[PDB]
Amino acid sequence: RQFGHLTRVRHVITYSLSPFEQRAFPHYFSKGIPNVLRRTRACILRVAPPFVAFYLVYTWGTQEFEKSKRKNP
Amino acid sequence: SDLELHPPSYPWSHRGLLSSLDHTSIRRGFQVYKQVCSSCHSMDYVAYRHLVGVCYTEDEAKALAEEVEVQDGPNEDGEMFMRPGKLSDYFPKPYPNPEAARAANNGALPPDLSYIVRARHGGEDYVFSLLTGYCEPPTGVSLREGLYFNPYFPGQAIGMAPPIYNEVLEFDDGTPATMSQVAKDVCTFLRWAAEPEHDHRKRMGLKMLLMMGLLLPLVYAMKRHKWSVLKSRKLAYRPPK
Amino acid sequence: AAKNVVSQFVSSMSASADVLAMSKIEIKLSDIPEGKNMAFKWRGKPLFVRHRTKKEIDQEAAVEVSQLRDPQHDLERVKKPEWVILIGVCTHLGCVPI
Amino acid sequence: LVDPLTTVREQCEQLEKCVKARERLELCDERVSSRSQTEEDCTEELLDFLHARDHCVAHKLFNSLK
Amino acid sequence: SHTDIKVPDFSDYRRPEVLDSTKSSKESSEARKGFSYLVTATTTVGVAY
Amino acid sequence: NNAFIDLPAPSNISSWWNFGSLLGICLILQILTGLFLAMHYTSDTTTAFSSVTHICRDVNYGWIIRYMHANGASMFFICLYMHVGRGLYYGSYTFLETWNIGVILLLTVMATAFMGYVLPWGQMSFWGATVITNLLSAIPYIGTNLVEWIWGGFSVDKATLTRFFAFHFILPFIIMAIAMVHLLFLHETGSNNPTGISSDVDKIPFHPYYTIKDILGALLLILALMLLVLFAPDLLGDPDNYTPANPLNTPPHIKPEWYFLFAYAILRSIPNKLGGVLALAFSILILALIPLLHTSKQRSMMFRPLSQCLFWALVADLLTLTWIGGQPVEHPYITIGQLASVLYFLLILVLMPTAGTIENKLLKW
Amino acid sequence: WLEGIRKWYYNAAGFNKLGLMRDDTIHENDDVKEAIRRLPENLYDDRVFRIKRALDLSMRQQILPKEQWTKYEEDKSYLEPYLKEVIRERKEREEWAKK
Amino acid sequence: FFERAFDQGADAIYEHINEGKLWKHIKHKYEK
Ligand SMILES: CCCCCCCC/C=C/CCCCCCCC(=O)OC[C@H](COP(=O)(O)OCCN)OC(=O)CCCCCCC/C=C/CCCCCCCC
Ligand code: HEC
Ligand code: HEM
Ligand code: HEM
Ligand SMILES: C/C=C(C)/C=C/C=C/[C@H](OC)[C@@H](C)[C@@H](OC)[C@@H](C)CCc1oc2c(O)c(OC)cc(OC)c2c(=O)c1C
Ligand SMILES: CCCCCCO[C@@H]1O[C@H](CO)[C@@H](O)[C@H](O)[C@H]1O
Ligand SMILES: CCCCCCO[C@@H]1O[C@H](CO)[C@@H](O)[C@H](O)[C@H]1O
Ligand SMILES: CCCCCCO[C@@H]1O[C@H](CO)[C@@H](O)[C@H](O)[C@H]1O
Ligand SMILES: CCCCCCO[C@@H]1O[C@H](CO)[C@@H](O)[C@H](O)[C@H]1O
Ligand SMILES: CCCCCCO[C@@H]1O[C@H](CO)[C@@H](O)[C@H](O)[C@H]1O
Ligand code: FES
Repeated sequence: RQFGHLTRVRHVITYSLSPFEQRAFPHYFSKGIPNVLRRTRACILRVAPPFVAFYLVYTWGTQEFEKSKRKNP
Repeated sequence: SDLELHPPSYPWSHRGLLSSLDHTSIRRGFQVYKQVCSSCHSMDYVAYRHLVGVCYTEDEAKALAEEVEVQDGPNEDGEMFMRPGKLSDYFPKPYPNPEAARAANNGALPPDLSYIVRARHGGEDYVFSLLTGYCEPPTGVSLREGLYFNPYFPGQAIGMAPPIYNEVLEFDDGTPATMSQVAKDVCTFLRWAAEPEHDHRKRMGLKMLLMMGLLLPLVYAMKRHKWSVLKSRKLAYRPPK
Repeated sequence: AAKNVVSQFVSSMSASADVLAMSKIEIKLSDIPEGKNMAFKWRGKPLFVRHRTKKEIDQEAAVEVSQLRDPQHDLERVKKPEWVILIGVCTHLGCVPI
Repeated sequence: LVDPLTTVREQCEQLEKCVKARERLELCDERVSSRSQTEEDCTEELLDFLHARDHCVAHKLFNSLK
Repeated sequence: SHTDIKVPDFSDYRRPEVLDSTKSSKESSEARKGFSYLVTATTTVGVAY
Repeated sequence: NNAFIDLPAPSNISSWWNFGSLLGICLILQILTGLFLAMHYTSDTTTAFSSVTHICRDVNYGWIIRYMHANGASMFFICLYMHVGRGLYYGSYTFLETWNIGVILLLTVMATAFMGYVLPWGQMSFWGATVITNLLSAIPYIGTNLVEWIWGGFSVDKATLTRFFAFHFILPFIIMAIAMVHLLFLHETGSNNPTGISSDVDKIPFHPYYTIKDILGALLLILALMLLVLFAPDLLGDPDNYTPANPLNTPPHIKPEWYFLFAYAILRSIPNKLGGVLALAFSILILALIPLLHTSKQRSMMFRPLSQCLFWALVADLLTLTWIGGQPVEHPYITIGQLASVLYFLLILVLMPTAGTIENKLLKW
Repeated sequence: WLEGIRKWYYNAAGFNKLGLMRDDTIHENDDVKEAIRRLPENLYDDRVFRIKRALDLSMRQQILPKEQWTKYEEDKSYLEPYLKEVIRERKEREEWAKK
Repeated sequence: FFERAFDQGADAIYEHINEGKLWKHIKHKYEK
């Protein structure tokens, strides 16, 4: 795979600035945090539930194990 | 029983990430091992030379080694013989083999202590709790001859009788030899014995942290610098119409 | 030629001549108290010689044999009930049963 | 000669958690000892007591050691 | 017409010193490059150590 | 160059694409520290354990090389699991050749790490060698013969340790060669990306974009490795291996290295010898089936919410299995472990393929 | 309303947030590549830009303003007629190969 | 001014954090 033989592209214009003309951390916080919150809210419903389940099974199972070895659960 | 009692966390002076061992405590701990534990426990991987620059001067360690007699040879006649110990010798073994060790301890085998702190969950917290934790069996518990009740030992029945108590030995610096003091010191010595690299890894750790604190932000700045070309680029689609 | 050469190399990984030298072992029953399971090293693995109690013997006698995965009556596994002798190696994957 | 450990243990078992556990232990003691034949023992009760007490001991004992 | 093509505004990304279109940026070029060079030299020495 | 410099790369790959290089680094780290450990290690059962303590106590910096090797093995697996996870989530497995070589690499690293763990001849060393080799005894008619052939006797002994040193020494280099093939196959297609959509219309040079990201990643990996080596070298290890091997006694709470716990739990969940060994083997080999189970019209899970939920359920389940593998075989852990084992296979073989079809219908294709 | 879950799923899927149309996300196998090759210039060029715009957004971990999101109601398959014929042709060759 | 300064400064910090615990700190009590 080599530049020049990848694929066909027509009518696209790309504008760029030298890295020396710009900031490396533009709006790092004033925008970074808000986007992180967006991305977090955006996935938490897909990611978190299964782990909350793990957490529950773990605490229940661990406590169940403890109680089971005692005289008076 | 199958019940378990886990040791609490003692605030060892070497607990902290950048906290070294207390070498005076290592020195006292060695005295405990020498006078008390060595009669039953071996420490096969430690030699008198290892003590030099850690808790004793070279002259002191040489003197400690000369206190014992070790086998050497064969000589010109093909005979083995005894000589004063020296820095290169490893601590004497109390028994020639584990069979003899068990025979001298009602069937129980005192394990080698070189790595005991690393070979047990809880490390020195476990050893300290064990050493200072002997008590009378709870009502209903009857131990076979030769076994002692210790809540910290798995199963609670151990073949080692309480090895320490007040004044079991006299320290070279006058420190009151109470049971807890003796345990605290021998546990510290055992930490050094199992991990002699302890102090050095932490010193290196500090330098590693200082170096990463420098390099990571810099390389990250290099990353952001290069990527800024892509991060701020704009696109336009101008198809002929 | 190839069959011979390959089997010679394969053969080299099999137990060497010094490993195959085996012999029996004599055990002193008096040294083993009632209730004690004693382990010995024999032919490479643990050898259990356990002095059983009346209760243990009776418990083993009461087992409903047709429900065992490996059906055998206790009396088909011992010569003298007070003594059970076994190779101390779990038949699953080789560990030593406690 | 007095081991700080004795002093600290005494102060620590004054805590509510330890007294409670001690009471459960003593209760087990009476129950088990009053029996000729039984397979119960008070290991559980004792361990509960030692766990509560030693957690406390561990928090102050070293202030008395060199 | 290709002449209808104007570079979009990049003022939200530009370093402060190159925000004035009526000023030459050559006066700050040395400082802007000197910093990056400092960052690269310091990393090299860190890694060498 | 044709492995770096002008290699076209997607403009949008994330940090999940950093693990391939971290794996290469882990392998080089292991080979280097390993070679230096081999310069002092002796494989005789009477001297193995002692030679390791000698390395840590008297060889200059022997302790850091030893613990970097031990913890390096752990970092290797953390990276392996992240790498495989990335592949599953993004549908990278559709690069069949690259993926299948990938499966071989995973199996070879597991075998290599297993044999390495046997070298110090501690209690875990001896029993791990006993149990893992005996997995072959599950093979009908010739199983037992194969085990004894591998051991070089009727039990794990001298002949076993010496050949394990030899196998552990050479396998890593074979892994290196196989890894290079893994990369040659990948270069034929180029990398996949988070959207799962062809990135041919937006490629950027590997250098400087990903060479700098890879370096940053390397630094973070080194930070993680040294935090373990310098501040908590035994954290991920087992205290029982600090005790010399004793062929007459298996520790009562014996357990596998952490990165093998999930597989251990699966095998322990089945009260049948052959069944457990088959489940164990399938728990890894099922990876080779994933490509055939792909039902979605889209490559990546990025745009597939249902698949995503099931994916994270699979991760949570592996975490569940890892936890169970570290607990005793007692209630309620036995049942949880069995449910977790069943769910593992149910998710991969039934639920995910089914969700893909459901998603397809919802998009009307 | 299956249609209700559908619009809900469409948005949850979220390729619309990158300005992509459903066919822009199809996994390319040999049938799909041939279908794409048969697209008229305008549809091919539109496809290329939507994909390029999406990859760019993805690189920046950003999404388009809500008013530019592809709408469930307006998303139509531009690829279907071409892909269907490509599959039909292949199936025909396969039947002849069977004789 | 790196390896020298860095090493000395770090060693200084380390020794300060562990004042009186290291062998170099108690050595005088046992030692030409
Ligand atoms: C990567 C490839 C490695 C795979 C190995 C394949 C082996 C290649 C075949 C070698 C062909 C050369 C001819 C050798 C003729 C030797 C005659 C022979 O085998 O005599 C038998 C005799 C057994 O005698 P007994 O103990 O009385 O019988 C026991 C009852 N079964 O065995 C021998 O002499 C073994 C000597 C082996 C020498 C060969 C070594 C070379 C090894 C091969 C690897 C290299 C590649 C060679 C290329 C192939 C060229 C044809
Ligand atoms: C002989 C009279 C002993 C003296 C003196 C000390 N120990 Fe000991 N110890 C002895 C035996 C027979 C055993 C085996 C106990 C068993 O039932 O297995 C032990 C064991 C220990 C252990 C190991 C406990 C474990 O978790 O397995 C430790 C950590 C221990 N001993 C420490 C120790 C120390 C520091 C001593 C001096 C202060 C000491 N022991 C003296 C026999 C004897
Ligand atoms: C010694 C171990 C391994 C090494 C050194 C290694 C290395 C690499 C490298 C360098 C890449 C490119 C960068 C990246 O995308 O991460 C890559 C890609 C890939 N590897 Fe591995 N790999 C290893 C093991 C595996 C395993 C275990 C699997 C899967 C069972 C696998 C599957 C893949 C796939 C499918 C890709 C393409 C990823 C994509 O572009 O989306 N690899 N690997
Ligand atoms: C894929 C790469 C490798 C992996 C995953 C790996 C893993 C391991 C593991 C898990 C151990 C046990 C560590 C312990 O707890 O003591 C080990 C030991 C060992 N390895 Fe490796 N290893 C690798 C490569 C190598 C190589 C290339 C060599 C030699 C050329 C080597 C030499 C050793 C030696 C001598 C030991 C015994 C000393 C010790 O236990 O630390 N290893 N290895
Ligand atoms: C000559 C070379 C040979 C024979 C190599 C064969 C290698 C086979 C596999 O790798 C490909 C294998 C390592 C891999 O199976 C997929 C692992 C996940 C196996 C996991 C595993 O570990 C254990 C372990 O580590 C132990 O340690 C103390 C103890 C163990 O039980 C007591 C186990 C155990 O019960 C299992 C299932
Ligand atoms: C912690 C104290 C529990 C009491 C158990 C001690 O038990 C005693 O140990 C002696 C060891 O010399 C034996 O000789 C004696 O027969 C035995 O009854
Ligand atoms: C069907 C079993 C075949 C297993 C391959 C090795 O087979 C063995 O090779 C040795 C060396 O030639 C022979 O001496 C031995 O008798 C033979 O069984
Ligand atoms: C980086 C965070 C990893 C999880 C920390 C706990 O790690 C666990 O600690 C136990 C007790 O020390 C060990 O026995 C166990 O093997 C280890 O995995
Ligand atoms: C993740 C779901 C947790 C698993 C719950 C296991 O639950 C246990 O199952 C045993 C089966 O014999 C029962 O005997 C026991 O009473 C029950 O509590
Ligand atoms: C992946 C989990 C599937 C659950 C079905 C989601 O169902 C959706 O939930 C939304 C939020 O309340 C509603 O606004 C929407 O009308 C409903 O169809
Ligand atoms: S239960 Fe598996 S080896 Fe015994």
